[PDB]
Amino acid sequence: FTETGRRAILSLFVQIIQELSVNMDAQMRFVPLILARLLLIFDYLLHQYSKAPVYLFEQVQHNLLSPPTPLYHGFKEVEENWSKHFSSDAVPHPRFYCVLSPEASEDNRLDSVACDVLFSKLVKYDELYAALTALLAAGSQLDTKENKNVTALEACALQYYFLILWRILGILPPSKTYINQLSMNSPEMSECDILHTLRWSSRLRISSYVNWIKDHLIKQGMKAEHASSLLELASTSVKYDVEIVEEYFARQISSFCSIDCTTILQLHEIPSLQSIYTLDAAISKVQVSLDEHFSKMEITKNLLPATLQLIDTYASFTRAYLLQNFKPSKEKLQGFAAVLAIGSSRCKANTLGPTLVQNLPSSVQTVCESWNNINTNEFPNIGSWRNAFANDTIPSESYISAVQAAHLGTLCSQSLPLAASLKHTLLSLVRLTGDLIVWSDEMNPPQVIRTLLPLLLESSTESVAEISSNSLERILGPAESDEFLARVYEKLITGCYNILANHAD
Amino acid sequence: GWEVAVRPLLSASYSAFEMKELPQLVASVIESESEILHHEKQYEPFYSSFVALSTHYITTVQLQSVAAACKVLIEFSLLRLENPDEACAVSQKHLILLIKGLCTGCSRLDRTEIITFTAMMKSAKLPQTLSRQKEVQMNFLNQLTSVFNPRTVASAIKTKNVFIAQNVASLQELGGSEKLLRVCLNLPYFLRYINRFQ
Repeated sequence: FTETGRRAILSLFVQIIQELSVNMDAQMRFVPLILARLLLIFDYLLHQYSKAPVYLFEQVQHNLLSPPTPLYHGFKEVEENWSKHFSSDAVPHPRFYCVLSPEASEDNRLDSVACDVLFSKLVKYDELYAALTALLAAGSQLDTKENKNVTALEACALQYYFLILWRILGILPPSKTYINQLSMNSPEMSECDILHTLRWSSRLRISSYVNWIKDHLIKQGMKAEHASSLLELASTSVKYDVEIVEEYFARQISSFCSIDCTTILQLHEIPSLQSIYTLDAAISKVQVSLDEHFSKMEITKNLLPATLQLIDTYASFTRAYLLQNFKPSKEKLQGFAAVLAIGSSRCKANTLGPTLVQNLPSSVQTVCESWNNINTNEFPNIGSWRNAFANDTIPSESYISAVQAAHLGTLCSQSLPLAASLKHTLLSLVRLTGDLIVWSDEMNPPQVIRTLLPLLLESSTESVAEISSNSLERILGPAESDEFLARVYEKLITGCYNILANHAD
Repeated sequence: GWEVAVRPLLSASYSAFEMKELPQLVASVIESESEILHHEKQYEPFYSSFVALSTHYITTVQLQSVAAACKVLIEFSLLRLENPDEACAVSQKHLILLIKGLCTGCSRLDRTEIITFTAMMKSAKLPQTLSRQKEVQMNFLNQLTSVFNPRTVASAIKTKNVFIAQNVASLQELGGSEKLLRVCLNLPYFLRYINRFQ
């Protein structure tokens, strides 16, 4: 095409994206597969608006104009899941494909003419950026209730769409409105806003993106004097991170505090996947930032209670998730809860746990081993951000991307999909608690113990009880002669009394 | 420039012909087509020797471009056999053997002549003395505009057969039969025999 036709097509794309995002409420429940193709085409247009790549010519020659498998550049990881679920080495029809070559994976140079068109008339860049940030939650409510299984196609489409959106959102230059929205205060922030905020606040710190930011801010009508001051006052660093994540923790605690006491929670009140991985990203960023800050070496005076409340709420969450998957009546459900509360085998202190778990005939055995076999190795390791991820410009962003990919990979499961997510987030939360308790001068024994002993002797938390054991061993006793053994025995007697007294029927 | 265009032949004169050196040679032959047939006297031996080496190295071994280049060379040799000028680097006999060799399996030229051809190559003065996306797009346009046969006419023999078919079709398109017969009839030495027979 000529320049006029190409810019008209780009403006039409902008109009489509802006218009289609107005009814986000209906979009929460849809499957964004058409959206994925639209976003892929828009990404390709942004990358190669001016010229045409050579591999496109070879592909169009071989696939179409040659006499009579096609040749394309599909996503390797998405097609990995697709071929794994297809099993028998056929993969006849390619459904998840990419047009741009993988060679552009390296940091992805935006086209000058594309951004020149974007920062001009006939387009409204601020609302475009707002729509792109809002569209990140276009599949949050799909996983949510009818006991219907999530097929491979929908999970693959969700992961594909999220990867495309994340790639495109990391290339578009800043908009001044969001700079003002985040500059001197950060209110009324949603999950997608937070997810974008963490990656941006990590980006404009040391990686020399600030010059790019101010350069693009000179365009669209913001002179250098305003841009420099806004960039200077937008970030000043650990305090900002702890502030924003503390606010997010407070909001999550306020949301979950509507449920209290000890009651069995249904599946429908389990948080959706988006909130889970947003929380995981936030806590991972906090861990990285605090670790570097105290490695190079009162701000944690309020982190502790919020973290402990998060941990015990999520322990209740995973316990309820395991319980409701066991139609069983509610009374024997509470009975099973009483049995498994004192269960677990990863602690050598108790003796009944394994035997009481094993003597039940069939219900809580096959399910128990199937749920306990959910191994979370695919996630990044303990300190993998220090050795394998420190070579790049921003280790924290690489860690966030890795954990996000790990969370997104779990959607392909059909038996117990969420188990990996809950296990990993609980593990990371308790590890953060241990690190913070090591690094904090203030420490309240009763709170931490009465929120930590239930972890070790709980059957629904056995991939984590070891870490809690290590954390408690150094602060409360060597677990052999100190009062720790006495407290464990006391909890054992409490459980035995409860089971013998309440559920004798 | 033309120095970079003749570089592959200069490099290959001491070895075989590298596969990666062919498409740019074809592109250079097609690009300079408007000028190759129209030249002054003092550039002529240089272009004649260049054509000789190019044809030799083509015959020793994307098909559309090769066919177009071979047709161009056949046209050049044809009007060189019709006119022939005194200062042609390659005489009429070697032009005849060259045209035959392009229509056959390259068993006409010998080393004893290409050494002299490369010596003249070095000793001749350039027209403009010797002593990736653009080419892909051009190939795409060439494949798009016209459809190559392919099956209307193991791997080596069939590629050779299609090459010969394309070359002979190109030769017949120029009407070279009449010109060759005419040039054979009015020979300077057979003329007396023809007259005597008459």
